Amino acid sequence: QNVGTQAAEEPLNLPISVCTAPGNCQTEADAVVLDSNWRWAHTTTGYTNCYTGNLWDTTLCPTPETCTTNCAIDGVPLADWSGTYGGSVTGNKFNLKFVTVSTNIGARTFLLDSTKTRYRMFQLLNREFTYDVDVSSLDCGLNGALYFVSMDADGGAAKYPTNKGGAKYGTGYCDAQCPHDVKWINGLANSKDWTPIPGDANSGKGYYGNCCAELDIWEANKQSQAFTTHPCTPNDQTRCEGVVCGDNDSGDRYNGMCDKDGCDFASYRMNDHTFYGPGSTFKLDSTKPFTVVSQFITTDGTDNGDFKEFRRFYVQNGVRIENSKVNFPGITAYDSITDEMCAATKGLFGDLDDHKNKGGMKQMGEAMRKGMALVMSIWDDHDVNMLWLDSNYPPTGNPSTPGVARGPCPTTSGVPSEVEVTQANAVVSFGNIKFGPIGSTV
Repeated sequence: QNVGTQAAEEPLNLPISVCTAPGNCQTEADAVVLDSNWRWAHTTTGYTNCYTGNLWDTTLCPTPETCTTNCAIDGVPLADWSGTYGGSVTGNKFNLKFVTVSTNIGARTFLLDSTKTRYRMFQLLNREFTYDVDVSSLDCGLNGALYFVSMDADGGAAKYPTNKGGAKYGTGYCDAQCPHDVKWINGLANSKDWTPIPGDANSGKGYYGNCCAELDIWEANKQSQAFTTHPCTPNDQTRCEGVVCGDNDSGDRYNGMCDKDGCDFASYRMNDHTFYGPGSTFKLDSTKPFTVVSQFITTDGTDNGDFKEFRRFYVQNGVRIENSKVNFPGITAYDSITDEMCAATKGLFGDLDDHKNKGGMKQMGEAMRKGMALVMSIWDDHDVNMLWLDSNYPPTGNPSTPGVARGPCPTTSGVPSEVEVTQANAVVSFGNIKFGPIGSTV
């Protein structure tokens, strides 16, 4: 995309901590940038929309190349962050409102480095990543997500010279779902064969998808939470078409370059329904804030080893809370993501181990070694109504069959039109982000 001249781009300042030992950290003066999908797209030498509602203008965008020549994405000024997009920062806390009323629904954002010209790339192997979260106002059907993806640090600017904005304009998004709803891919409008998504007034799908590796630290609302590894072959940003995208709609979910299911550790799905929930007698009380700690263990305990284990623990009101465990007869009580856990649990659930097909923890680790961009988002799910996270999936499945039940939400929950009314004022908060060696962040 070209860059427009109507509004300066002003990312929100967000300090994080880089740590060397427990309680010995230094501030890193980073910032938050809005994903290019949420930006106004208009004519390069005017005010005329190139995209309105869920459609590209066919006169301006008869082809992707012409669209890209004629159109530009514009900046987010400071005033518009809260007023238009529902984003705000207080000290080291970042807040994202779900619906902001001209009416904005959801948000996806990235962490910029201290220069505000590149994404802050995190080399996560043999490191610990930690943050405080509040998901108390997110119920069934919503997801306040924090995760990493194998985006380029410059959003693709060096690879795709028609991308003028780079990381500064939140470009280059890709993930392990190979999404077609990304409006700008490889420096070009994804306007070919663009199709609105029914019941989604703001979104559509273009000819291409954009694939890359994804490490989900946090997919969650107050009812259920998960962390998940998604390797791809290769891991780096890859524009896809046809079978390579692994499109759900053509029966290709397991035929593409990315592991779409991922290998998940989701406490409720692993059959501990009392670990996490909205109340003081759950082990971890989702009505109150808490700290989420993630440790990425290698084979030799060094930065050069292969990724072998994703460990997790929590801190809430000064109380250390170890992760829940897998709880099925004849299955080891795993409390972390490893290749063995993935094989054993997917075996039990009858899920295809595409994680293993894509190179497993080792391949996931190669993405983490090269460095990944931090994503913070809030969203509802127009495909599957978040049932995969917090309900029975498939909805018609027996909840006593291992793998089906992922949370207590009813199978009628999560319809975007309903959650966008009922949960309009939901806000996820991510704060006090800390990064360092294992054992350094609490």
